[PDB]
Order: sequence, then structure tokens, then C-alpha cells
Amino acid sequence: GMHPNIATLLSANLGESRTRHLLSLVSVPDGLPSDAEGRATRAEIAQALNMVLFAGILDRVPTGRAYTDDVAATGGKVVFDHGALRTVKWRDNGALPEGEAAFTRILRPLGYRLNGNYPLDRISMTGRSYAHADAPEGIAQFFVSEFHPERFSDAFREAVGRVTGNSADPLTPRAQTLLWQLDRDGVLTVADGAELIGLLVPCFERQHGVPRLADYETLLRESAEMAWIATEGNAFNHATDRVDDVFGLSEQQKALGRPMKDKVEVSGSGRVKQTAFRADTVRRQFIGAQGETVERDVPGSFYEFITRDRFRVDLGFDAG
Repeated sequence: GMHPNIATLLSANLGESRTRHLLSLVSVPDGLPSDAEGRATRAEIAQALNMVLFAGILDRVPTGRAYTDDVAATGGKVVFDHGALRTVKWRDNGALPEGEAAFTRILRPLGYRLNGNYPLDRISMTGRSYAHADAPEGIAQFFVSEFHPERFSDAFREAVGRVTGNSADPLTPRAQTLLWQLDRDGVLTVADGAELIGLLVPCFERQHGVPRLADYETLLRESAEMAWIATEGNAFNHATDRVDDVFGLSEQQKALGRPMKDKVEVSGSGRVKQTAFRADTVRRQFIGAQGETVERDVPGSFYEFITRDRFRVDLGFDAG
């Protein structure tokens, strides 16, 4: 249960102390490809990036931090199952590629492949899952959703463009340089891999500026999901922890007085079962009617649990 390459990649991004905690908390899958010269493989880099991003979720999802503090305290483990993020599929997106392209251009050269297509018509989104080709069951998946403004009001679609139309592109030239070297060789030096992770982490964040309170509210009247995107951008919506039994765990967490949701979502097949803590509220800035900065408390992100039956493990996100 030690992984020197992953530990080094983590340490360069998180520092020793935070890395120590993270390595004792989050399982590293066994069997990741290694390089004979001690370089960092794409699998190692992908796993380390995921762990850095997970640590970033914990920093802003206090209910998750509570849960995982107990895990560390009692010697258990987190199995990082997947992070889910949202994107806006709309041409007025500033410098940011539209919808999921903002992230597939990153995940694909890291070694991910499309693993599932999940229409979410009720909420005007399309979801897609990405699994890592080198360890599809062990490395966390990415669930990337795209929001679709087309069917909404005129006012709403104008609001979308004002919010997103100034977005930055966080994927720098150096980031792209290292990404495509990695895709070519399957490895980078450990230093270059650590550097790549550092450059990729800021992509999983809000790329647009502070939105107008009025536009936030216009969005919120028609779509909770697009309102959330307006405040959080491409930051992880949730992280998910793969556990033996979500039913037992939910009951335990509720008995401790923690805010579990009541619904356990079960796929049609019965093999994939999900439940979560409610999202922790976060304080965010908005532009007021006279151009002033005002603040509001809005829903942030959440920590989720999943159980996946084995046939190999069912990696789907099927509807039910």
C-alpha cells in the first residue's frame, strides 16, 4: 500500500502533509502501468490528478471532509469512483470550447475513453462517462455533462451568453505541450507529470467572471442546473466514493446526524446504487443592479456514495 510515483506527483502539488493524509485515505488501484526508468506513466498521472482534484472537493465540501476524517480516524479507505462536472454547450462561450470538448481535449490524451452516453432530457443535459483505458475499474471515471440552453426562454438564453461569453480558456500552451507528449510516449518525467497536474487542476473551476445577480436569477427561474453552472462553472459538482453497501452506510450516517438525502437511486438493472449527502452551501459573489459586488449563499458541491455490483464491476450510470 505505497505508491512512490503517485506520492511524488501529489507532493509536488499538495505538499507533504496533505499528501500523507490523502495517501492514507484514498486507495490507489493496484496494477497501474509503470515505467522501467522511474518516469510517470499516463495511468499514474491520471490517478494523481484525480486525487488532487478529490482533495480540492474535500476543501469545499465540509460534509465530505467530516465523513472522510472519520474514515482516516478509523483506518478505512475511500475508493474514488468518479468526479462529475458540468459544461455549457453554447456557441457564446468566450475562449472556452463548447460543452464537453473543453474536457475531452484533456481526458482523451490522459488515456480516457468514452464509456457511456446518458441523456438527461428532464434537466436539459447530456451526460457522458469517461473511463481510463489502462485501469477502467480502478482509476476514477469522469462524468461530464453538457447543459443545453436551446429550448429555454429568450431571456434565459441571453442570460446564458452574458454569463459564459467572457470565459477564459484555462488549458495553457505548456499544459497542451505536456499532454500531447504524454499521449505520444505514454510517460513524462515525474517532474513534468507533476507540472502537468498543476496546470490541469485550474481547468476544473469557473472560467467566466462574476455573473450579474439578475442573470443568475433569470437562469434560476427555468433551470437549477444552469444557475449552479453560473456560480460554479466547471468545478466538480460531486465526488463519489465506491463502498460495499450504500444502504447500511446511509443509515449509519443518518444515525450520526449527518445530512444524507433520503433517496437511494438504483439503476434499472439494480447493479448500480447511489446516495449522497446534500450539497454544502457556499458563499458566492454577484454583480448587483448598480454594478456593485453582492454576495449570496448558494448550493455548492456534494459527496456521494455508490455501490457497483460485480458481474468485473458494472461501470454504468444507467437510468432507473
